[PDB]
Amino acid sequence: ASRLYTLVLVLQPQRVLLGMKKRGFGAGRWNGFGGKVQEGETIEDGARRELQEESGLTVDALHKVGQIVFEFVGEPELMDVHVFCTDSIQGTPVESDEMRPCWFQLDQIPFKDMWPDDSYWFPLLLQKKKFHGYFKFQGQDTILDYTLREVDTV
Amino acid sequence: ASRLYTLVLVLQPQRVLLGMKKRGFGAGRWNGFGGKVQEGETIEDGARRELQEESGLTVDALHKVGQIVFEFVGEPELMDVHVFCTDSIQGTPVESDEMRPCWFQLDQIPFKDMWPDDSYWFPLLLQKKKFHGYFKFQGQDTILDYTLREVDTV
Ligand SMILES: C[C@H](Oc1cc(-c2cnn(C3CCNCC3)c2)cnc1N)c1c(Cl)ccc(F)c1Cl
Ligand SMILES: C[C@H](Oc1cc(-c2cnn(C3CCNCC3)c2)cnc1N)c1c(Cl)ccc(F)c1Cl
Ligand SMILES: [Cl-]
Ligand SMILES: [Cl-]
Repeated sequence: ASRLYTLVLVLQPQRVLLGMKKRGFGAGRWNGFGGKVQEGETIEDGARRELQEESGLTVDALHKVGQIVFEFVGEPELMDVHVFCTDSIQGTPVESDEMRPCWFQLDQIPFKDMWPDDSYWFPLLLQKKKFHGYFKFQGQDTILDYTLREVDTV
Repeated sequence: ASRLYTLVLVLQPQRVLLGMKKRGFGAGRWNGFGGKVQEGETIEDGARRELQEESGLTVDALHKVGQIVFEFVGEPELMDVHVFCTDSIQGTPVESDEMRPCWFQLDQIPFKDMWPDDSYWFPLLLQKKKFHGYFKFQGQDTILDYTLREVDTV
């Protein structure tokens, strides 16, 4: 009962790219780039595709950095989120009707306007750690319970 | 907002001692031996004392093997349980009005008539692993959420 999603962080030595969702769901928050994985498509290919669609950037190799499972109380489907990082990109970030990308210096990451789980796992990503997490949500703003640990193998 | 408790498992190569609580709280289940720690008493001394009180056995050195925190929904105080093991004891187990001790072969540990958290951490103890756990209970029979991991240092 899990649906695959990807999440991509463009993390460079002094800054990280995030996107402000402008409409529909998740509007108002900063987040990484990603989406659903297609039938017959690899998870990594889906991650590369969604990075382009949402940010305008072209990535070659993506690196696996985490897996997070989200449970939403009252919803049957779990989200199985495969998290990736890259430092090398081509192109410059594109603002669209859906998404407004911006670079953040690492000390200015806007945690108060990001999903609450990011406060837990993003700091691991910044120190080049890999992780497995599980977050149980009630609505969009409340973590009821979670687990998180560093791993050697994603 | 945590209260200290001890829990002692007499674990020998082929068998483990458990006690059937005969009355009051916990009646009807098999469990290890322990209780509250006194003012001015070390946690280990409290563990040794309670092993004698509840089982009739004298232990010298106890070995630290785990820490488990219990939360009961609707109750303010958490239980901070310090878990110990020993293989060497003196005396023979004593049945009292409060407790009926019995030896169990390791393949016959009565998990269905033990507290539900034991199904998670007891197998770690059997393989000489050390652990930190947290269990959130609703009533006596339902684990709502938990975390458990092996540790090098209790
Ligand atoms: C990028 C975003 O990240 C998060 C979303 C959420 C989240 C919270 N609520 N939702 C709802 C749950 C009800 N179904 C629609 C998404 C999604 C929590 N933490 C995140 N890091 C996201 C979204 Cl919108 C949708 C699927 C995802 F896998 C992710 Cl990572
Ligand atoms: C030996 C027993 O072990 C467990 C008790 C419980 C438990 C479940 N409910 N309770 C109630 C909670 C309400 N306050 C009285 C104890 C205790 C769960 N798992 C255990 N392994 C126990 C008891 Cl009765 C009391 C305090 C403890 F620290 C332990 Cl380990
Ligand atoms: Cl995100
Ligand atoms: Cl027990």
